[PDB]
Amino acid sequence: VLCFGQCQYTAEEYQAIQKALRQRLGPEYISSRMAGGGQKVCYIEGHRVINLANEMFGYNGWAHSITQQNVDFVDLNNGKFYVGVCAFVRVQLKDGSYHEDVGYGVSEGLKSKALSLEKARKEAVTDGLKRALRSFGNALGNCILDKDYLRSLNKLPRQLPLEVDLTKAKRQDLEPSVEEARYNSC
Amino acid sequence: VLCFGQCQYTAEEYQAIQKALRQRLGPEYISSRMAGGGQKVCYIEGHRVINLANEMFGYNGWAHSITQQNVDFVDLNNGKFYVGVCAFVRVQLKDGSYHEDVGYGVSEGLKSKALSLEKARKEAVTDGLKRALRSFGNALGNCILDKDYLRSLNKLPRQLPLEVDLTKAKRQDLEPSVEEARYNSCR
Amino acid sequence: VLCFGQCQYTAEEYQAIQKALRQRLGPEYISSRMAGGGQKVCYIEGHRVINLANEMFGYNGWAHSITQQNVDFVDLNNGKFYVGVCAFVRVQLKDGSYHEDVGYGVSEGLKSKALSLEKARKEAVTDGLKRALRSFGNALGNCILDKDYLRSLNKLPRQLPLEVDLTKAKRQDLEPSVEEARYNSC
Amino acid sequence: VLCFGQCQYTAEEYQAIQKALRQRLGPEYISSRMAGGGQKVCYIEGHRVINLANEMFGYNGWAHSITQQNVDFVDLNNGKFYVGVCAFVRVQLKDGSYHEDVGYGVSEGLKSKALSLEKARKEAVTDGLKRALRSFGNALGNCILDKDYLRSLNKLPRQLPLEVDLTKAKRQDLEPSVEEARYNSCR
Amino acid sequence: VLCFGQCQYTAEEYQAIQKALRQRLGPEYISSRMAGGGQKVCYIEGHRVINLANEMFGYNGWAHSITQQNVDFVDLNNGKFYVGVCAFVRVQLKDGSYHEDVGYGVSEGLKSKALSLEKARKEAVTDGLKRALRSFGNALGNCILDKDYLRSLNKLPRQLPLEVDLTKAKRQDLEPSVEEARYNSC
Amino acid sequence: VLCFGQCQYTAEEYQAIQKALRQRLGPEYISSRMAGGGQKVCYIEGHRVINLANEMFGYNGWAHSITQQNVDFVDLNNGKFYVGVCAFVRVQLKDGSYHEDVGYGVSEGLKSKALSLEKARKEAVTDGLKRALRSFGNALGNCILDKDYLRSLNKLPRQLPLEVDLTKAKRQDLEPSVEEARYNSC
Amino acid sequence: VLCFGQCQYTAEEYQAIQKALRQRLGPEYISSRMAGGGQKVCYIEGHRVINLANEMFGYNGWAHSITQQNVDFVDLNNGKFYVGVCAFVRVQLKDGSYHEDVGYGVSEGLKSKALSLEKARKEAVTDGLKRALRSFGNALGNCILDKDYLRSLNKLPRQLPLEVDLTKAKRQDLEPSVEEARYNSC
Amino acid sequence: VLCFGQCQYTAEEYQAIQKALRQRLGPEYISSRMAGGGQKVCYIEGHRVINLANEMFGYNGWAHSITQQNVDFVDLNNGKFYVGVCAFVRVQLKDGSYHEDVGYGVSEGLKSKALSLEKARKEAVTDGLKRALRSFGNALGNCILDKDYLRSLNKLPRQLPLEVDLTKAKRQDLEPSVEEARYNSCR
Amino acid sequence: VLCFGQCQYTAEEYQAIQKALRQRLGPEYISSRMAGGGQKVCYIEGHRVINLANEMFGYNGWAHSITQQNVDFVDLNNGKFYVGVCAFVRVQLKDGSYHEDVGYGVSEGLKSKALSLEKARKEAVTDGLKRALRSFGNALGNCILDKDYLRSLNKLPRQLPLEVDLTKAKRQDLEPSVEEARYNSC
Amino acid sequence: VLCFGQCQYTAEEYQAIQKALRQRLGPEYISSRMAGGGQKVCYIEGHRVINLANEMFGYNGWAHSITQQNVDFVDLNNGKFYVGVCAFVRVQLKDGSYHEDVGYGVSEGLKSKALSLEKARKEAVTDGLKRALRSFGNALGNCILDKDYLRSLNKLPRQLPLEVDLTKAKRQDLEPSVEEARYNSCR
Repeated sequence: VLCFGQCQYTAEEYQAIQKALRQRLGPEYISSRMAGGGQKVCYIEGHRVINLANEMFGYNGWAHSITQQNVDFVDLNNGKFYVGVCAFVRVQLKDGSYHEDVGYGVSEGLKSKALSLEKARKEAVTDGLKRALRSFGNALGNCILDKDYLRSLNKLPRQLPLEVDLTKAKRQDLEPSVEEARYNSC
Repeated sequence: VLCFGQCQYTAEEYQAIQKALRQRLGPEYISSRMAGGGQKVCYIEGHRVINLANEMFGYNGWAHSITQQNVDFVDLNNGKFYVGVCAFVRVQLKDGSYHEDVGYGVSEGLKSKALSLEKARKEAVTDGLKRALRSFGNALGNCILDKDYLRSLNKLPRQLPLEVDLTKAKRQDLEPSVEEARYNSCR
Repeated sequence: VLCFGQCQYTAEEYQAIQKALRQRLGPEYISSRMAGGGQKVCYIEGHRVINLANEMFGYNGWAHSITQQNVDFVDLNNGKFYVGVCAFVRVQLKDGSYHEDVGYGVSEGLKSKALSLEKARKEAVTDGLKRALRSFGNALGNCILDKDYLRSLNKLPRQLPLEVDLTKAKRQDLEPSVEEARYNSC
Repeated sequence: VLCFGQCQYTAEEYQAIQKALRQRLGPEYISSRMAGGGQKVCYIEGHRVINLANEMFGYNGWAHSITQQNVDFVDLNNGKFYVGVCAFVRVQLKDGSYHEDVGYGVSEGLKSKALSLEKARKEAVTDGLKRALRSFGNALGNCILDKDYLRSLNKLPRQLPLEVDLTKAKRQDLEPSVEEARYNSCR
Repeated sequence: VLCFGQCQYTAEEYQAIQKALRQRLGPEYISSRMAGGGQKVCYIEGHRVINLANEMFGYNGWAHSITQQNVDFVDLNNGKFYVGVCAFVRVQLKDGSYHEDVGYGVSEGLKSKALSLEKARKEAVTDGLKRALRSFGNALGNCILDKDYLRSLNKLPRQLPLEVDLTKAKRQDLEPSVEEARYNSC
Repeated sequence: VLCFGQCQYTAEEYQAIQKALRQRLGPEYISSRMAGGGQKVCYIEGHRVINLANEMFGYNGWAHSITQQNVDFVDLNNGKFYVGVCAFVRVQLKDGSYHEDVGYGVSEGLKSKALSLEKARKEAVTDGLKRALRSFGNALGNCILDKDYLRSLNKLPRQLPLEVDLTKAKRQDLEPSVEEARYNSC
Repeated sequence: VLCFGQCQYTAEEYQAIQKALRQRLGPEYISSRMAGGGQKVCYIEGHRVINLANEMFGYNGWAHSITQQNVDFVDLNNGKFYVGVCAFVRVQLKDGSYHEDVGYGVSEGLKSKALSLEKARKEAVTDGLKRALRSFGNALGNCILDKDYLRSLNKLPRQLPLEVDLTKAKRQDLEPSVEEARYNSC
Repeated sequence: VLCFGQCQYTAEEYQAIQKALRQRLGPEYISSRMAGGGQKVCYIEGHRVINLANEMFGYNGWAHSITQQNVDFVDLNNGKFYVGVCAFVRVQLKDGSYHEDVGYGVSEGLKSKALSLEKARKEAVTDGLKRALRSFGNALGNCILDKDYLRSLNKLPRQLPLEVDLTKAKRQDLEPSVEEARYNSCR
Repeated sequence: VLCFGQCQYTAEEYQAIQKALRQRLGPEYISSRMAGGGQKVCYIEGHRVINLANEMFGYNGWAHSITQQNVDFVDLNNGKFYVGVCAFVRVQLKDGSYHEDVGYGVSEGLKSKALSLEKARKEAVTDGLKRALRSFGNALGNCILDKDYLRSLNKLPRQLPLEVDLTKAKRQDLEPSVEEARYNSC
Repeated sequence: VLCFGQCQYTAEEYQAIQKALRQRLGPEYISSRMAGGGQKVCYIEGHRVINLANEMFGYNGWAHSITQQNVDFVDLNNGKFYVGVCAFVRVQLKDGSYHEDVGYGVSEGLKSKALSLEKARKEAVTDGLKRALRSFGNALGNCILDKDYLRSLNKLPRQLPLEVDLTKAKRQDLEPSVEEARYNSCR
């Protein structure tokens, strides 16, 4: 039996994933936050990257663990807390190949110590996940590091906000097709 | 024999779960807290996520462990306790794929140190479980982070509270069909 | 089944990769920083090296982990922080051969402690990845160290900035061919 | 299947590598520093040794790891930093034979502490790699320890600087032959 | 498959190596250094021992590792540094037999602390390698401990310095026969 | 495949080694030093014991490792150093039988700390090797502890120092028969 | 293949060793020290016990290791050193049965610290070996604890000192019969 | 191959050893010390127990190791040393069954520290071995704990000291039959 | 082969031991000691429990180890020592089932520290063994905790002391039937 | 071979044990001790639970180990010692299923430190064993926690103390049937 970490890719799946990972992301994926200095910084939201990984590899095709999370510092100044957190996140595919990266979470200027630590820890883990996933290819966020793609992104017309249709939204816990397939699997 | 962690998904089960994990959750699953600042924050209750995981994967299909729980601080101010707890929670499927996330629990403003620590530790574990389960797809709470989804949710008519029918509620310990199936499995 | 770390190269794949790793990189891959002293320093951007590794070995052909990251020092002087971080990065191929190198990240002159630590840690990890990948051959950046190659680059005519065509950019999460191949694999 | 560390050499490969390792290096490989004392010290640049190892053994034929790196000292004097770093580097062939050596990196007279530490750590790792590779034979740098070889090198006429032709340079990521071979190997 | 450490010697290889290891070394291998007290001390240079080990066992026939290296002391006196370093070196053959010895490196009278430490550490490792290799037989330097052999060496006529012919020297990285054999191996 | 530590002796090899280990050593092996008190002490030089082990077991027949080396003390008195070093040496045969002994190295009265430590460490390792080898039989030095054997040695006529013939000394690295057998082994 | 520790005794070898171990030792094996108090204490010299073990079990039939050696104390009084050392020695047979015992080494009244430590450590190891070997039977020294045996030894007439004939002493390293058996073993 | 610890007893050997272990020891095995209080204390000498274990199980049939030895205290009073040592001794049979006991060694009233420690350590190991061997049955010294057995011994007539005949004593190292059997077993 | 801890019980042996363990012990096994308070306390002597375990399971049928022994306290008061020792004792059967219990040893009012520690340690080990054996059933001492059983025991007449017949006592080491069975086993 | 921890239950044994574990215990098993506050507290003696476990699973059917024992505190007040001890006890069945519980032992008001520690440690281990065994079902003491069962127990008529017949008591060490079966099994 082939469990996770021991399942070799077939030729077809390898070829499809290898071609799909080279795609660059459209403007629908790129958000912009204002960092220090008044310059526009582009990023991809964490849940978008999660959806991209779940489509590229499947829900059972990728895994990630936290190898280590370290609070670098918690400092108090004028009643406000400054917190730095680093996290090392390892992403593994079902064939066993893996990438590890460091993510950093920052909380500055909050009165609550617990809120600052919560924000910085969660941000470090998510940042580590995104940076580790970038190593697989452009479609998982590597392209966002290229200055030419960022320039080409700005010349595109600004698209309207997406509308989510909640007609086919899950409304009950039961998944009958899932239940039938699982029962037949036994 | 295929124990937990070594059971590869069949094609049909993989396809059904992959399609199911992709759909978003209705307003029946979304609750709203009031965080600091007067803004409405949407969330999914822990027991709802537990039911969603138990339906999506089966009761024997998923597992979770507490890799580590750390008290960040317990502070006393004006007789009130402020407690911060972080938990690292690892969720594993029966095929061996896993996700780990950090959860945080906070207790601020209680007189009892024991009650504060209890609340913060339990909240950290539950929050870690929810964040780890979000990594599998939209149907397990990954949609709660999309701004467009929340905007579309706020425009839906406010559905009335659900009514639970307790006529078909379990009233005695014995489960006859379970016993028959288990006895048949014993050889 | 051949999982990652146990997959021996075939003759054809070995020969093609051995020839490809041997060639040098064009000016399209070389950027230039300005280190202290006013002299021009050539380097390759991290995302470019990631793309080169993903094309040379495939997305499942190489892996990298962080063996250890150590903050050498965090110092405060005149309200500015000076941070030194070292990282040991191990790159492994799917056949099991590996290289490990040390990368260093430096942050000097920032007011924020958290920003300095974040920059230095991420720089150390990326620098370690680049130095570890250089050990496989010229095409992964080993050529950036040859002075004759740098002279030949400087004698080449300067090329116009690349234009990125975002027509065939990914705009939806779903990857139909990937899903088809994965479903058939099960 | 034969993974790295368990792949025994064939007779032909053993004979070819055993004869090739015995060669001494031409003047095209030797550079010279000016160490303290006004004497000329010959060495081989790190990237040249990397190319030599990748040709002698193949890209998948050799590996190296950092067993340990230790900062011996960081000292401050007159605003200048003096840094000593040692590194232990283990080189392994695909058949499992290995050599380990100690490399040393030195940074003296820099104002920046971070720059000094960076330089010393990188030099210690590179020095360890070169010294560990010397143990396989002359063609990987052992010959540079022989005084007679250095005299013979000094008596050779000086050669012109090499010219690198960048016409046949890699200009795009894709490697079609590599992709074809990999796809054929997959299934 | 027989990897390193579990490859038994054949009868012929055993007999040839057993006879070769019993030979004593000619004057071409012996160097002399002046030690304290005004007496001549004979030794074998490290690279000569490396060549002897590579010919006796092959390049893939022997291995050595550093089990432990310890700085005994670093002392400062009159601005000069005195450094003592010990190293434990284990040499293993491809059949699994091994010898371990301690090597010592000494640096006395240098102004530089880094130079003293570098010299002493490298000397300790090389000395340990030579002492561990002596345990296999006379041809690897065990003969240099016998005083009768040293008397015979002294009574031998002095030979002229060797001349190295660099006509046949490697001038380019590529090894064609090596590449052919490796490609056929896959 | 029978690697080191898993190679059972055949009946013939066992019988020959068991008979050879039982015999005592001639005066050609016994040196004499002068210890404190003016009494003559008999010993076997380390390189002789190494040659004896290599002939008795073969070059691949025995192994030794340093289990632990401990500096008992380094003391300074009147500018002179006194160093005590203990070493635990384990000798193993190719069939897996082993003996471990403690060896001691002493350096008293030297002005150099580094030289004293070097001498004591090397002597502890060599002493441990000799004491561990004595446990196999008389021919490896166990006889030198018997008073009757020493009395018999003292009554033998003193022989002239041995002469070493350097005609058949190794003068080049190459070992053609070794190379031939090794190439055929592959 | 049956390596050391995995080699079951045959019936014949078991019976012969079981009968031989039951013998008591003659006066040729018993020496006498003069312990404090003027009473005569009987003991067997270490090399005799080593020879007895090598004949009872063969050279490859028994093994001993030092599980732990601990210096209990090193004390200085009136310029003289008093050293106590304990060693735990484990003796194993080739079938895997083992005995462990503690041996003690004592050095009292020496000016040299190094000499005292050397003597005490070596005596502790030898004493542990003898006590561990006693556990196999009378012929390995268990008889020397019986008062009746000591009385019978005392009543025995004194025997002349043994004479050692050095006619058939080993004179050269080479063992021709060993070499050919080893060569045929490969 | 059945090595030590993996060698199950046959039925015949089990029955013989089970019957033999049940026997009580005669007066020839019992010695008496004078403990504090002026009362007679019976004991079996260590070498007698060694011989009994070697006969009951064979030389290759039992093993013992020292799991741990701890010096409880070394005290100095009036120039005399008082030493307490405990040892944990584990005895194993060739089938794998084991017993562990604690032995205690005491040295009181000696001027020498080294002699006191030596005596206490050796006594602790021997006492632990005897107590661990008692757990297998009466014939290995368990019977010496029964008051009725000691009462019966005291009523037995005193026996003359044993005479050891040294006519059959080993006089030289070589064991020809042992060498023959070992050589035949070698292949 | 079935090692200890891997030997499954047959049906007949299981049934016989299961019925035998259920018996209560007669007055011949019960001793009485006076504890504090002047009340009679019933107990079974350690050697009796050892005999019961050796008959119930065989000499090779049960095993016990000391998992941990801890001195709780050694206190001095009025020149008298008070020692508390706890021991954790694990009893295992040849099929692998096990019970662990804590035993306590107490020494109060002795002037000797060594005697107090000896008594307390030995009592802790013995008490742990008895408590661990009780959990297998009544015949191994579980009955001695039942008040009704003690009431029934008190009503039995005080039987006369047992008389030991030393006619068939072991008088020499040899066990010829054991020897022949063992020899045939090889 | 099926050692302890690897022996799967058959269908018949599973069904019988599952039915037996569901029974509640009669008043013959329930003792009452007076705790602080004057209320009556019901419990089961440790030896009774040991007998119940040995009948339900067999002597070779269950095992228990002490995972950890920790002295929480030893305090001295007015010459009296107050000792708190916790023990973690793990019970395993021969199929490998296990339960672990914490047991607590308390000794308050004794003058001897040794007696207090002995009492508290032994009580902690016994209490842990009882609580761990309760997890298998009512017949092993899980019923002692139900208020309705205790009310029903209180209404039952008080039964006379049991009488133990010592006619068929064990009087000699030998077990002839056990020896016969063991000898037959030996080969």
